[PDB]
Amino acid sequence: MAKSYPTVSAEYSEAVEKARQKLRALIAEKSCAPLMLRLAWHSAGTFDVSSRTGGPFGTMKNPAELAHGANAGLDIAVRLLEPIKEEFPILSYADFYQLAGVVAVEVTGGPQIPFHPGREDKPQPPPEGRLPDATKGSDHLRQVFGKQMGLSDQDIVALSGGHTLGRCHKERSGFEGAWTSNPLVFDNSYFKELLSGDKEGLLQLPSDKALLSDPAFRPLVDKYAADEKAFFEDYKEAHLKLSELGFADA
Ligand code: HEM
Ligand SMILES: O=C1O[C@H]([C@@H](O)CO)C(O)=C1O
Ligand SMILES: O=C1O[C@H]([C@@H](O)CO)C(O)=C1O
Ligand SMILES: O=C1O[C@H]([C@@H](O)CO)C(O)=C1O
Ligand SMILES: O=C1O[C@H]([C@@H](O)CO)C(O)=C1O
Ligand code: NA
Repeated sequence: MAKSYPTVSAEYSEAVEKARQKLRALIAEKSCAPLMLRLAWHSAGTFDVSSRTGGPFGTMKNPAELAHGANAGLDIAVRLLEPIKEEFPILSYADFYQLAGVVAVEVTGGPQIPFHPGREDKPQPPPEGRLPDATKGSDHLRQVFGKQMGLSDQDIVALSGGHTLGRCHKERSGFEGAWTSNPLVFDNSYFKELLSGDKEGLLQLPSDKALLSDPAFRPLVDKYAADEKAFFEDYKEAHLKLSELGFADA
């Protein structure tokens, strides 16, 4: 009841469904689900509830936001998706990039995240610096996810599980390596790798390790490592909330 979703035309809804089908095909065919999940996350995760600036409002199309250090490489994602976007002029970029994130999770075997259309493309990007710093710990995670975005500790741990997809690149973030042995498979393996400690061929960031040492995050890591169904349920709820920050609030 925290949300009141806007009415969109039948043509808008038809475009969402046709774009979803094109995205499912392209993301599977080009093996780019991890980059697309990262695109959706960096689009949404800049929301600050205190000023209601940032969030999933299409601003990753803006070159000034693509130039933020944290967004290195997302210009590739924007360009890869533009041929599909050109076929759907009615859709906002805001909706389109969140739809791409939902599809990325689907095509890699993850849960079905509900999608509600109607986000506006806002003219101003957020200021640089809202997204979490990979070198910091649990206090910082709570400031970014909790105080800025308004998300819970459960949401922090579940969303960190998105690192089951993809890898770090030395030219993008400067970190290098995959968290899991199956970077195109959406499962609970990130939490299992965290619990087993570091191992050759896989990466863990300090921000990932902060989940193990924090007394509230650690029981969630344990739960998700043991119970993929519980992980998928909590991930679905958290991703839905993330994708709608600042959007359709009652
Ligand atoms: C919890 C705090 C987080 C931190 C510190 C963090 C940090 C990072 C860093 C440093 C990279 C590497 C970028 C590159 O070099 O290509 C990355 C990639 C990635 N992030 Fe996270 N991230 C966080 C949360 C999230 C969330 C909430 C999601 C989605 C639910 C997410 C999804 C991804 C994915 C899928 C990739 C791989 C991209 C690819 O392979 O191209 N991350 N993240
Ligand atoms: O997830 C990703 O997809 C592309 C490429 O690997 C496949 O298109 C890319 O550069 C990513 O980081
Ligand atoms: O501020 C930043 O955000 C990303 C990542 O830590 C959050 O996803 C990163 O590489 C930074 O420079
Ligand atoms: O296609 C392009 O790639 C470079 C840059 O994004 C590479 O990182 C850029 O300026 C182009 O327009
Ligand atoms: O190794 C670790 O990294 C985080 C934090 O120190 C990062 O700043 C932490 O809780 C771990 O035990
Ligand atoms: Na994986």
